[PDB]
Amino acid sequence: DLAPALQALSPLLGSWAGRGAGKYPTIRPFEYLEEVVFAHVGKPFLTYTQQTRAVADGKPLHSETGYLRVCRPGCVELVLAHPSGITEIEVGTYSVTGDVIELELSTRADGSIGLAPTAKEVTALDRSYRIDGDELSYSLQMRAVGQPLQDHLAAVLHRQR
Ligand code: HEM
Repeated sequence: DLAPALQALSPLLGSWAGRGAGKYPTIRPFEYLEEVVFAHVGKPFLTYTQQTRAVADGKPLHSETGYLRVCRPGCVELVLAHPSGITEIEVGTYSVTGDVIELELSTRADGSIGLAPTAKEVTALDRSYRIDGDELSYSLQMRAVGQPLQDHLAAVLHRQR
């Protein structure tokens, strides 16, 4: 059974696939393909995994894995591990407007970043997610490696059968 706390976020459940792009002042721009799965085990959190790969040659780029907790309806904690040696807790809120869910999260809202000894220096991450029917879109802003908070990613995914 779905935990009551997750009712508003039930449209996230399932498999999502699509494409996005990214940039940062210290790197060259890039694009990627993305696969996401949201699932649950009957508690007040979703499980979440992401895999991305290069559009050109399908080489694995970034992945992330963890949990989207509901901290009472309307509140979210996104808890993630990254294979780059970084952990992330983003905190925020969401709203339901018919078939549209808007989630706004940030490490800067009493969240966390952890850096392994060999990780790049990331100090903030902000995420804006929109689920509109069978479309999931997002942007991610990053403060890292001497640069102010600014876009690093954005993508559009579609619900898979
Ligand atoms: C869809 C997800 C993502 C993709 C496809 C992606 C892709 C890239 C690519 C291709 C680069 C440049 C090449 C490289 O350094 O490997 C890069 C750089 C970077 N990314 Fe990401 N990234 C993603 C998510 C993230 C996230 C979530 C973080 C932070 C936790 C992050 C932090 C960085 C940093 C710090 C740089 C290095 C900048 C530098 O050396 O100056 N990325 N990313």
